[PDB]
Amino acid sequence: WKEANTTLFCASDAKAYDTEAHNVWATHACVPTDPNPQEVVLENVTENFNMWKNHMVEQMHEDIISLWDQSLKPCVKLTGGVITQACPKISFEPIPIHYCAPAGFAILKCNDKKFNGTGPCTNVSTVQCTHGIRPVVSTQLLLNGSLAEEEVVIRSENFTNNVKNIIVQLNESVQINCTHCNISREKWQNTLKQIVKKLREQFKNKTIAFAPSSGGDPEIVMHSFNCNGEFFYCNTTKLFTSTWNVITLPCRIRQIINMWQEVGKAMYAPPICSSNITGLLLTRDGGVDTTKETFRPGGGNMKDNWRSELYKYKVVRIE
Amino acid sequence: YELTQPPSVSVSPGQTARITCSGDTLSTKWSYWCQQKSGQAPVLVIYEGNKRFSGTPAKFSGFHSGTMATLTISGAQVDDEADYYCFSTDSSGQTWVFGGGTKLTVLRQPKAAPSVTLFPPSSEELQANKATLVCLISDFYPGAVTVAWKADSSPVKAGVETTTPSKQSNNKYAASSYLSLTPEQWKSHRSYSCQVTHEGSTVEKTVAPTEC
Amino acid sequence: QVQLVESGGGLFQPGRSLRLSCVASGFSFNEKAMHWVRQAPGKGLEWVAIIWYNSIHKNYADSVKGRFTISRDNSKNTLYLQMNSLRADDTAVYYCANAGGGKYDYLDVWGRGTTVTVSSASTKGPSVFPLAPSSKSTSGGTAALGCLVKDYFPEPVTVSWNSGALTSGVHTFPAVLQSSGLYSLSSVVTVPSSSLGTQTYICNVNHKPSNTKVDKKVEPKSC
Ligand SMILES: *[C@@H]1O[C@H](CO)[C@@H](O[C@@H]2O[C@H](CO)[C@@H](O[C@@H]3O[C@H](CO[C@H]4O[C@H](CO[C@H]5O[C@H](CO)[C@@H](O)[C@H](O)[C@@H]5O)[C@@H](O)[C@H](O[C@H]5O[C@H](CO)[C@@H](O)[C@H](O)[C@@H]5O)[C@@H]4O)[C@@H](O)[C@H](O[C@H]4O[C@H](CO)[C@@H](O)[C@H](O)[C@@H]4O)[C@@H]3O)[C@H](O)[C@H]2NC(C)=O)[C@H](O)[C@H]1NC(C)=O
Ligand SMILES: *[C@@H]1O[C@H](CO)[C@@H](O[C@@H]2O[C@H](CO)[C@@H](O[C@@H]3O[C@H](CO[C@H]4O[C@H](CO)[C@@H](O)[C@H](O)[C@@H]4O)[C@@H](O)[C@H](O)[C@@H]3O)[C@H](O)[C@H]2NC(C)=O)[C@H](O)[C@H]1NC(C)=O
Ligand SMILES: *[C@@H]1O[C@H](CO)[C@@H](O[C@@H]2O[C@H](CO)[C@@H](O)[C@H](O)[C@H]2NC(C)=O)[C@H](O)[C@H]1NC(C)=O
Ligand SMILES: *[C@@H]1O[C@H](CO)[C@@H](O[C@@H]2O[C@H](CO)[C@@H](O)[C@H](O)[C@H]2NC(C)=O)[C@H](O)[C@H]1NC(C)=O
Ligand SMILES: *[C@@H]1O[C@H](CO)[C@@H](O)[C@H](O)[C@H]1NC(C)=O
Ligand SMILES: *[C@@H]1O[C@H](CO)[C@@H](O)[C@H](O)[C@H]1NC(C)=O
Ligand SMILES: *[C@@H]1O[C@H](CO)[C@@H](O)[C@H](O)[C@H]1NC(C)=O
Ligand SMILES: *[C@@H]1O[C@H](CO)[C@@H](O)[C@H](O)[C@H]1NC(C)=O
Ligand SMILES: *[C@@H]1O[C@H](CO)[C@@H](O)[C@H](O)[C@H]1NC(C)=O
Ligand SMILES: *[C@@H]1O[C@H](CO)[C@@H](O)[C@H](O)[C@H]1NC(C)=O
Repeated sequence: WKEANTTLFCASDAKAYDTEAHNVWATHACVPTDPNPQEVVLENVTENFNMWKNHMVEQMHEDIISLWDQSLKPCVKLTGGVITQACPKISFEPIPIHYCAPAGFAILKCNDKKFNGTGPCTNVSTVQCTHGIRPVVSTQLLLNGSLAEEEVVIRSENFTNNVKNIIVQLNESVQINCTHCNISREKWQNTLKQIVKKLREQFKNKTIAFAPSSGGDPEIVMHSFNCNGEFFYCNTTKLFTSTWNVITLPCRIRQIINMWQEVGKAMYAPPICSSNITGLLLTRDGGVDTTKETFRPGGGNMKDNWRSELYKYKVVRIE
Repeated sequence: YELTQPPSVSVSPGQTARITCSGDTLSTKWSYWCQQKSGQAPVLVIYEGNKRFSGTPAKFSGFHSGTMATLTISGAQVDDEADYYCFSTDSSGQTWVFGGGTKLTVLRQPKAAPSVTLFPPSSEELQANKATLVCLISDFYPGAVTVAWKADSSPVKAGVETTTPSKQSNNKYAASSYLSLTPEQWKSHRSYSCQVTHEGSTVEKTVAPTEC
Repeated sequence: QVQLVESGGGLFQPGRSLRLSCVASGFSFNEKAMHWVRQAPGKGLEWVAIIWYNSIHKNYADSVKGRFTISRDNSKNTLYLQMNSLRADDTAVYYCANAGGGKYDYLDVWGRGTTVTVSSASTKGPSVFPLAPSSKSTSGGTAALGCLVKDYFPEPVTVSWNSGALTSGVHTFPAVLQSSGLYSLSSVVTVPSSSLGTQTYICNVNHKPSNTKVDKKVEPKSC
């Protein structure tokens, strides 16, 4: 079969009366969760998955856009024009979301342990819905996601292309606290060791190195995320200071931000979060280093955030 | 910082030509070779030391080791004659720099060693409140050299204006270089030296203000 | 197939400013970094600038720092290089090359650059000086003398010896373009070491643009 682009329907576990935002929107845009979506599995079959070429990423992106624009109302927007708007302080709390396929179609799910994101997959299964996914609009670090069951996995449509970003799913979940931020230094060091293991297994044993990113807008240079509806910006220089072969990160809150929704800058009003680290976005610096190879944090593209969740799923048509 | 490579490489047809490239930054940085033919834009030949971009002639090999990257050309031919450049970056990796350029040329006549003559400032010029040392190089083949000026035993680069090797009437090559100075500078130092590197040999000529 | 063309080159009197463009085609322009390189007439290549695919970073040579500003535009697949204060030495061919990647990577494909010429267009007569023989200037049974034409514009000058009566052993060199913006030339002849104090040697120079002719007798030094 060939996958087809259709309009999936999101299935949430949300509640209407509750004040929270994602619940309010998901109430009228999504549906309740099926108690169980029959996981019809197939053994002696394989199919070609390309996480970097999946319409589900696009649709999810448009849904999150519709949520932000419909729910979280920025004070002011500058996108080649001007607009004045109210700024109600909202309750922002990502909840698990499913994406189910209508009748006549199904969702092929790659259940192979290690999968480099692209190429055919064995042990394929068929489902009507998707696992619990939380639309986390984070950068640099992926939060409240789904970590890889076994070991670590790194993915990129092309490792030898330094512009193309690199997605990472960890062996374990790392606790990060914010309110400034804190994080166990040791567990972080360990996860770094594992990443060095995979990377070294990727680039002919060349010595691996970590270092913070250079230049870019305050959104990209710093770990930007949301907390109760307020935009947090954190300095992750303490997490990238060593080279291989507890930590407290300072943060600010300036409402002048560059909308990920569109190439423009929107602002909010002054004000009036503990999570997991389930993935990492990185970029490689090619350069000319004979042995050293430096990887720095980056992001800014949310389709990369969704692809970290929708890499094994893909639509399909049937009778 | 600096990438130093020979100025000229004479080759009788068929022999295996070899060009070098020395720089302290080559210890931790790759070397990238380049070729430019007469009146044509330069072209990549070898990147990241050994690696080659097929399909270019396999006779181009790259041996990067230590602080020296060697571009080897198996079986040089009349077509291969050209100006090659090794380029890299500085210790930081932020800036790019080229070598001095190496002139690969087929031997059409015997190799001529350059004769050098350094003329110090004249009396009339000084009385005009100007000084210039004139280094003149003649009767060398192939036609490509390097010129390094020195005040006392220290290299000087400000005020040096050099030509490109031209052709004499006798089918050999001749070049010139000029070091522009003020009379004070000419009266302060003990002696200035013009240095000329032509393949295999470096000749140096010295002058002093005390001498005539 | 890759294609890079450059534009903006021409003749400009010093002190002016300029903008050079470089259109590209045949590769993912949006995913590559670009280098500007420079090469004076018959001289070695000299790196000028680099800029990233996203443009967040960009670096210039210490030579042109503070005057050159590199730009780009992916929506048009165009590279830019602005030169505020034009110096004489900025005269050179300006090549526009692509990068292996998009962040500080080697120069892969080159597009035939564009010639930039900087000239004051201001006539000036030469100043001849004498280059007399000395001990070292004597190569055994023969010695060498000459004259030095200095600070003239615009080339070329002719130079003979004894009104063209001397033609054996005489040889003239090419001119340089000094930083001052003018040209300096040097002429020389080799003669027997004996005739230094017996025969006279006069260096004849003709700078027709200024309508000047300079005769300069080369005398040995008092020592
Ligand atoms: C991950 O990303 C990296 C890059 O980011 C990628 O690696 C690159 O992949 C692309 C293709 O996907 C490569 O680009 C192609 O390279 C082809 C070969 O180019 C070489 O050969 C050319 C001529 O060869 C002829 O002659 C020889 C005889 O000796 C013969 O063997 C050959 O068969 C052939 O007949 C030569 O012109 C070319 O040199 C030019 O291009 C390079 C590019 O950098 C440049 O450096 C040179 O200065 C010069 O301009 C080179 O030597 C090439 O054929 C191909 O051409 C396209 O256009 C023509 C139009 O006629 C089409 O016919 C053709 O199908 C292509 O569309 C194209 O340029 C690139 O070289 C790779 N770079 C590498 C490996 O370093 C990885 O693949 C990605 N990995 C993934 C996705 O897994
Ligand atoms: C990833 O998931 C995490 C878990 O949801 C996110 O952290 C949570 O984010 C919400 C904001 O929507 C926080 O909600 C706040 O909680 C505090 C404290 O609760 C107080 O009230 C209860 C009453 O039962 C009491 O028991 C407690 O002791 C507290 O006194 C409130 O003050 C706020 O009003 C608000 O309700 C969660 O607290 C927070 N979970 C924590 C801290 O464990 C995280 O933000 C997500 N990551 C993202 C978005 O990047
Ligand atoms: C992801 O897996 C696919 C598997 O097809 C890789 O494609 C090829 O994998 C084989 C390994 O047996 C290699 O020999 C080939 O060289 C691969 N082909 C190419 C064009 O690379 C694919 O490369 C993998 N992608 C990443 C980013 O690792
Ligand atoms: C970050 O937050 C987590 C809780 O979200 C903290 O985990 C606690 O670890 C201690 C172990 O000493 C347990 O006793 C607590 O029960 C844990 N908290 C909870 C809610 O279970 C973690 O210690 C915090 N780390 C930092 C640096 O503040
Ligand atoms: C096909 O599936 C069966 C299980 O029904 C399994 O035993 C077999 O190994 C698979 N492969 C074959 C028959 O080639
Ligand atoms: C349909 O989906 C594929 C990949 O999922 C994508 O390449 C293509 O652009 C999509 N076409 C439309 C009209 O959305
Ligand atoms: C296929 O994936 C499932 C996990 O969903 C697992 O239970 C099953 O053992 C796998 N089949 C294999 C490895 O043959
Ligand atoms: C983080 O991971 C643990 C298990 O790995 C899970 O129990 C917990 O719910 C996760 N935290 C959040 C906010 O999802
Ligand atoms: C991930 O955790 C498992 C523990 O079951 C371990 O076996 C594996 O080696 C870890 N992956 C690494 C170190 O890359
Ligand atoms: C983060 O910390 C480093 C410490 O040197 C600093 O250079 C950098 O500017 C900081 N980034 C900010 C404030 O965005």
